Amino acid sequence: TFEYGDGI
Amino acid sequence: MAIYADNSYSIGNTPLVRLKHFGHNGNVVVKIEGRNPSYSVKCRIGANMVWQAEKDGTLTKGKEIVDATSGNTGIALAYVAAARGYKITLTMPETMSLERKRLLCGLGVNLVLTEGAKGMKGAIAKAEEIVASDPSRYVMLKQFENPANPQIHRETTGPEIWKDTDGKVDVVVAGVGTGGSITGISRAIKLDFGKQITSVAVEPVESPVISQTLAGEEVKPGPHKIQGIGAGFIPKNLDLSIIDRVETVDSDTALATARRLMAEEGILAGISSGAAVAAADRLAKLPEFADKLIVVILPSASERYLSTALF
Repeated sequence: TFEYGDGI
Repeated sequence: MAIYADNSYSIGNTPLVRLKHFGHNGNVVVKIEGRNPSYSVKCRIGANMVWQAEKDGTLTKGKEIVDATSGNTGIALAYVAAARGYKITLTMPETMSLERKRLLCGLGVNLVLTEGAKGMKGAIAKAEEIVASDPSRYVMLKQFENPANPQIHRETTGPEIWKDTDGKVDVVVAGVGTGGSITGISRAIKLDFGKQITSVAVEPVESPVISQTLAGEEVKPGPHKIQGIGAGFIPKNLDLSIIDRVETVDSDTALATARRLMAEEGILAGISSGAAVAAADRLAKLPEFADKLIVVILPSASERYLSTALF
């Protein structure tokens, strides 16, 4: 459920 | 000879393997960035962002690395910090897989877990607090905006693709996280080698902010399972000017493609590797790309996704 920035 | 002074210098020179159950008549060729010092594409930028910081005095002996990341960038900076003798602190939410947490603890990085509900914003917050308490001692590399990120891909990853294909590559397909890969490769091939290839950015259909931006539509990011891409925004290190095309892939299909890579191709690829292949496969079966040699970037390796839906 990777979102604003992660990851990376 | 051929002996690297430390592990950071051994980056790159990743191989090209031709797919047999994808594309048309072997027009899809993958680049295995899993064959790297810490088993990911990020090893190239973990090295160069550090090398550059030294070259311009922002990173010196005694200085300490502090940054926020919950992916392969942390593992990349970790091994370089160890290999080159820097103390390093990495911040990320306490939501991280224990597998990666122990891996980082094995690499000697100071782990700072921020609140889960905070997510990455809370991680970047804490990391920026730490730096603020001693701006003379701490240095933040900032993967999304550091020019050292796509530069190393222009000096290594790109030329590697050009040399290995003898300049016969017509298309490059790559997922976008920091955007450094596609930027550096495209800049390399289009400007330094002068060939007008088709650069294809891959992003989740769940969080298609690049497709939405280019079309002037309302930007609306969202959650997805394709680890490594889909930042939810346009990174500064994503050069839109060299982007010819934007393909979107869903998480479920991206997962399936990654499983297919293992069981059919014998390639231990990561989740985002499946997304990149699934997108290239689509293009490859267009009569307009039948003549075109399509090079796909496989960012990481399977065993990093052991505790995920990949298995």
